[PDB]
This record gives sequence, structure tokens and C-alpha cells, in this order.
Amino acid sequence: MSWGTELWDQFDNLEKHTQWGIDILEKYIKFVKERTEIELSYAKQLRNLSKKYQPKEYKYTSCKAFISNLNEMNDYAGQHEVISENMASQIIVDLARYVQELKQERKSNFHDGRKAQQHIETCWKQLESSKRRFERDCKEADRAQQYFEKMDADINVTKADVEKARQQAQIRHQMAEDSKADYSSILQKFNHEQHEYYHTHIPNIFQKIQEMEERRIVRMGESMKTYAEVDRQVIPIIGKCLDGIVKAAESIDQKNDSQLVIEAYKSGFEPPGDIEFEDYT
Amino acid sequence: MSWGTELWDQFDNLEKHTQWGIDILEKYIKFVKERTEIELSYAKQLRNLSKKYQPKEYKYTSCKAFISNLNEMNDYAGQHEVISENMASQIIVDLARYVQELKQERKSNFHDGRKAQQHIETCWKQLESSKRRFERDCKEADRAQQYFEKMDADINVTKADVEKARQQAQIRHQMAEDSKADYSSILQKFNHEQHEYYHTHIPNIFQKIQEMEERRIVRMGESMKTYAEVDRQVIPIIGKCLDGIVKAAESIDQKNDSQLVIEAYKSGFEPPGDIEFEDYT
Repeated sequence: MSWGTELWDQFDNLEKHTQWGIDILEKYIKFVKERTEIELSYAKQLRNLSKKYQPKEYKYTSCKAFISNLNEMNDYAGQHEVISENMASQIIVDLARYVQELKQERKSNFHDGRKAQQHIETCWKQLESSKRRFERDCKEADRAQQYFEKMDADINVTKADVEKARQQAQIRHQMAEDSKADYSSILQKFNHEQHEYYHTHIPNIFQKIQEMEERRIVRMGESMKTYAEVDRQVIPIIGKCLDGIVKAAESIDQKNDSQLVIEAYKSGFEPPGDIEFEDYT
Repeated sequence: MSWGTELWDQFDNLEKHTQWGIDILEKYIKFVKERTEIELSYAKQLRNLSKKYQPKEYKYTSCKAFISNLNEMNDYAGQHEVISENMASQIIVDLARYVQELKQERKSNFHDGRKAQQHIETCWKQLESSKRRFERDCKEADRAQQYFEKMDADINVTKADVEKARQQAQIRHQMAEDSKADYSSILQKFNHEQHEYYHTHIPNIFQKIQEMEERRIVRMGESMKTYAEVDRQVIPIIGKCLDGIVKAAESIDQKNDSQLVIEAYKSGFEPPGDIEFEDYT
């Protein structure tokens, strides 16, 4: 089972199918394109968020933990964004490049197809024209023969008149014969050229088209798996961010914070004791 | 080291510090609030993307894999969104609720503080007024005494005049004595009330404030770790989505796809053979 054999007469449909093929890959490329844009956007948003709440006090573990949340988020955003501007974006580039050569490769392959038809159709025109010639030359010969037969049967015509008629019949006859050989020769060429068409040129060309399409299919799949491996790299960095966060929260210390508050305001003064009795007597 | 002892005279600063405390928690709540909004947004975007490229042909593995990419993305988006509208959103609710009681608990605790000062300051006014009385009554007695001493030394004054002066001196004297006892009694109450203030009321109240603040600190931390555990749940679902995708890509089959194309267009027709020779002779 090959398109060059089983689909020998499916030029127009294969042309349509292959275009369709390019269309969905084109559409697939848009999909990942928009997805990447959404990720890049998401990242800018997290980064901007972390900046928005950063300080425009710091001694307290409560705040330090907050600054770590922010910093950790900032790094995650940046880490995430880098993966997108570098790897995600590269896959798209290669895919766009690929689609460009596919289109050419496609235009090319069908051209060879279009050309091999143009050629075979030209040998036919030749063969048809050669056959019409043989045809008419034969109608000419038959006609001339009948005339001679007529003259030859006519008792009231001369041998001179008969002769001219015999000469005319035989010349027409020879021409028919020359025309038969030309047609016979051309029918032979056509039959060879036709066989070459169906059992060589169409097969060769349609196989290139088939191989072409199967690669197109495989490429799309490979790009899908590749892109997923890229997407699968956020897990290691997401994990790292969240771990960083947990640790920040776990370093909070309400007790030391209260100790800082004492060192921040302790005045060194002692509460007043009992008041003295002033005896004015 | 306790604020009720080391910071006995740090009312205004503790009031400021504790407000600050509520302010950063308020700010922390906004942070997670905005973050959640960004996640919910991200999810809607992925979901909308998957819908945008879904079919408005299906037999080919190339397309099936595409539909799986889309479906897998749709599910991830939904799975992700649910975690956000349910868990992420709940943490915020509890935190908002918490901040509301904190504010009350704070207003309350300082009221007890404000009230214990108002009271001690009232016992002082009393003690001061009682002391001024004793003071003036003594200036009265001294004055009366001197007059009597004068009269008593005056050779040209009568015993009647002297007597009235002795009576006046002794009555003033007794009053001074009554005033001394009232002042003495009140100075005692004040000294007790004052001691109660510095070594009971301020301590009790400031400890509640301290305990209050340390809980505020711990709560913020717990909410941070909790929120991270929620964020850490995307990894299991991200992993599942990407795995689903990889499998889709791996199920592509360019060979069967070419077989389908043959079953789609095979016409059952066979290429033409050699053309017959038409001998018109």
C-alpha cells in the first residue's frame, strides 16, 4: 500500500489533503504561540506583583518572611520567564522555519506531477494527430481505388484514362502506407511514455509526497513532546520557590520579635514607688 | 523579659507598634489576594485558549493528538482553577475574619489600659486636693498661733481678748489635725492604688497585648505555609497534564494515517494499459 500505486489517480485530492496538512500545522503553531505569550504574560504579572509590595521595621521576622516571599516569587517569575523566552520560543522558530520549507517542498513535488501530466498529454496529442492522418489517407486511398475500379470497368473510357486512375490509386495507397508506419511508430512511443508515467513518474513523485506528509506528521508530534518537556521544567523551580517560602515562614520567631520590641523602646526607667508624706506641722 | 515590666511606660509606642502589626498583616492579605486573582485569571486564559482552537478529518492521529492537547489543557485549567476558588480563596477569608477580631481585641486591650490610667490619675487628683487642704489648714493654724502669742505677750490687752485668741488658735489647730488624718488616709490609698497600677493592671493588660501580638505574628506565618501547600498542589496536576500530552504525541502514527488516506480516496480504478492499434486498411 503506497499512494503512488493505490492513489495513482488521486492528484487533486492529495493536493487538497497535503494543503490541509499544512493548515493544521499552521494552526498548531498558532496554538503554542499564543500559549507561550500567556506564560510570558503570567510571569511578568508575578514579577510585577513582587515589586509592587516590596518596601518603598525590617528587624522583625514577620517582615523578613514577607520579603522572602516576595523575593522567592520574583526569582520564580524570572526563572519561569527565561525558560519561555529561550526554549519555548525556540521551538516555535524551528516550527515556523519547518513549515516554510514544507510549503516549498510541496509546491515542488506537485510541479513534477503537473509536469509529468503535461508531458504524457503532449504525447497523446501527437498520437491522436498521427492517427487522424492515417485515417484520412486511408479514406483517400479507398476513394481512389473505387474510382480506378470504376474506370477499369467502364467500357467507354480509354486505357490512358484508366492508367492515370491506376497511378492515382497507387500513390494514395503508398501514402496511406507511409502514414500507417508513422502512426505505428508513434503509438509505440506513446505506449512506452504512458507506461513510464503510471509505473515510474507518478510512483516516484507520489512517494516523495507521501514521505513528505509522513515527516510533516512526525515533526508536529515531536514538537508536541518537546514542548511538554519544556513545560515540565517549571515543577523543579516551582518546588524550589515553595520550599523557599515554607522555610521563610518557618523562621518566624514571635518570641525574639517581642525581645526586639523591648530593645526598641525600653527606656531604662523604673516605675515610681510610694509617695512621701509631707507633714506641714 | 515581658512588655508589662520592661515596657511599663511604653503605652503610646506599643499602641503604634501593634497598629503597624495590623497594617502589615492587612498588606499581606492584599498580596495573597492579588496573587489568587492572577492565578484565577491565568486559568481562565488557558481554558479559553483550549476552547478557541477546538474544532468548529478527526480520523487522523495528527488531529486526535491535537484534540488531546486541548482537552488536557482544558482539564488542567479547570483543575487549577478549582484549587484557587476553593482552597486559596478560603485562606483569605479566614485571614480577613482574623484581622477583624484582632482589631477589636486591640481596641479592647488598650481601653483597659486607658481606663487604668484614668483611674490612677483620679486617685492622684484626690490625693493632691487632700494635701492642699492640709497645707492651707496648717498655714491657718500657724497664723492663729502667732496671733495668740502676740496677744499673750501684749501687756495692754485683756484676758478676754487673749482668750478668744487662744480659742481661735486651738480650733484652727484641731482642723489642721483633722486635715492631716484625711491626707494621711488618702496618701495610703493612693500608694496602694498606684502599686496595683504598676505591678498588676499594667502587667496584666500589657501581657494580653503581648500575647495578642505574638499570635498575630504566628497566624501570618501559618497562613504563609498553608498557602504554599495549596500552591504546591499544581505539581501533581501539572505532571498529569504533561504526561497526558506526551502520551497523545506518542500515539501519532504516520503510517496508519497514510493507510487512511488510501481508504479515503482509493477509487478502485486501475491505470490504463497500452492503446490498441487501429488498422484502417
